[PDB]
Amino acid sequence: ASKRALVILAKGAEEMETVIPVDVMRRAGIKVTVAGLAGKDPVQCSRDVVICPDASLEDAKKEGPYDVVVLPGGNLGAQNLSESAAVKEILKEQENRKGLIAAICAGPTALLAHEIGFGSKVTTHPLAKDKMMNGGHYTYSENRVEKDGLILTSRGPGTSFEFALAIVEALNGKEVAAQVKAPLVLK
Amino acid sequence: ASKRALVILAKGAEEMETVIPVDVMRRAGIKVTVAGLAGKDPVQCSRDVVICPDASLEDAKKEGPYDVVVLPGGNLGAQNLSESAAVKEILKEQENRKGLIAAICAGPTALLAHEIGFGSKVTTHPLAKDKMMNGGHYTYSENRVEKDGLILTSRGPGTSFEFALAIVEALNGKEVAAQVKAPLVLK
Repeated sequence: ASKRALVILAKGAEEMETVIPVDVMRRAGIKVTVAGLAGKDPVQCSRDVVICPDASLEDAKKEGPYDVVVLPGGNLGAQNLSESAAVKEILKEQENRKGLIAAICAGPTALLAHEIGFGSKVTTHPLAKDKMMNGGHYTYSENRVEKDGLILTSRGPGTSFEFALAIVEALNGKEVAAQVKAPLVLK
Repeated sequence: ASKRALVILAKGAEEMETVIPVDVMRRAGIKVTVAGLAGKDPVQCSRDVVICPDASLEDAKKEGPYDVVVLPGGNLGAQNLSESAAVKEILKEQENRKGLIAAICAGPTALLAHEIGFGSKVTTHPLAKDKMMNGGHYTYSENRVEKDGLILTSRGPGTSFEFALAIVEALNGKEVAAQVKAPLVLK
């Protein structure tokens, strides 16, 4: 059976960091579920791009464990993610059952909020280092993509492809990653 | 003053090639109008991402002149763009009034279908080279981004950022582009 991914779409999420991973993972054969933090209602992202979720986070949660939970960036989205109890549940479960967690840009701040992965060496969008380090609950990295255990973090929109390909590699392997990266015409 | 952009979103369009340009241009202060080809209804992109257009193409055609018309890629999306008599008119007139036209990946083939910018130097996804060069109506280019006057083309998803920033530069000068590229954490 195909690998499964859960992308939590919160109003104000950076649409590039949302779409790039969804697209790339789906190219990898991963079955992605774009869940709206507030029902299946269309979601307005950081730059007013409107995306319709496949389902609601409520109905999505009911779909057992996923091989990866993806947290998009975007300040407003990162706040909404950080203030959701339903999101803490998902992250607690994913962490306890040893499932991968991926967050990019401002997304990792949603981890500090729900106290997910303390001690983990992570990275974020440069303009969120101090906040992510607010408490000394992590070790900071400057790497475009950072994978420490089941905590995968990235820097921003311009690292979304690397971020997404890092996820594909972790779930489906390096062969599947290279194949998905072929037609993309990257660096 | 504030430049305006027309992004024609059609069923099957590559969502990364659609979102990256829209997001980047807006970050650059450009007024972007994502207009749906078939209408005002949400459109299913190549990898099943669902995007809600800002308006139908019909209504957008009324919204004043656009400094740049952007054609996202994606097989089906491009195909739908190429078979659209409405898209033809829009392109012909943008060209005539010396307005910038931008197409990426398979998007360039729409220019061919509508005989737009014949004789120009262009690039496309490697897999659409022969198709684009059938009839020798253009000079092909290997560059990740090719700007031949008012005709700007690009290769694929992985060149979406350069493609977008090139548009921003073409409309707001290399100054604004520099400011927009800065927070993206690109290569």
